[PDB]
Amino acid sequence: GHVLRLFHGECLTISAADSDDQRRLVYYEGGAVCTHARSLWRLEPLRWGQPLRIRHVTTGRYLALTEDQGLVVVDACKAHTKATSFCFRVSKEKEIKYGESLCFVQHVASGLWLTYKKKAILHQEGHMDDALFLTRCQQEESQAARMIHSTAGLYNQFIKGLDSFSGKPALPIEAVILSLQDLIGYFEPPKQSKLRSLRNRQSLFQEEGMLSLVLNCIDRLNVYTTAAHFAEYAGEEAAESWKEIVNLLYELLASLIRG
Repeated sequence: GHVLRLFHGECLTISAADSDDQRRLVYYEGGAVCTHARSLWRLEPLRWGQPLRIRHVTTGRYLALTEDQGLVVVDACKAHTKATSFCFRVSKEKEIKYGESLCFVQHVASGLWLTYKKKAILHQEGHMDDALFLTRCQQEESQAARMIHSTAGLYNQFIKGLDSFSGKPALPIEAVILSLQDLIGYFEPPKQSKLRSLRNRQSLFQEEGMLSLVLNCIDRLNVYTTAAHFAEYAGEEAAESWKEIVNLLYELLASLIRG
């Protein structure tokens, strides 16, 4: 459905890119996050009591209860109905509008309440102030969150690709080339209002560690001195796109930093 933030009456969020917790844990945090992509979520119905999954947008992982870790955020492949299904409730005894309804979050199968940077958990009783506001975000933020998810998914497919034949004498070349080109245009400079918007989109990407990601590609391709050298490991067909991909990667990197 819609991409939103979840607030206390500070908001619901995972850690920043490259964090020791591996982005699996969930927290309530205030300050910078409230404007950053890591605190964005989408509600995916399988109205009060109606069962639904809560997906993390940029990582595409799903909120869940685990025997081993309790409340965590789980890979889509392990996101089965029992684990990942929640509903909203008006109260804690035994329809919905943004920025007005106070929502208690319950795990359907266990009856546990979402509760408590402070670490978020699922507890039998929890707290008075557990209720969350569902809060619409800006289009610009949701566009960026979706793009960050997509591009990360793609460059990691590309990286795992390079890794397979590293030291050993099918890569998404077209998708990657297309993705770089689109992002370079996306970060194109323009007027003052367009400038603020650009600085903001750069930032959203920097916090999701997109510089690291692009550099991880640059580093893995720079192991090769020539297209020909690359060919001995990758396709001769893929080596045709080597120079061009490293130029666009350097261009995207430059694009993220500029002005």
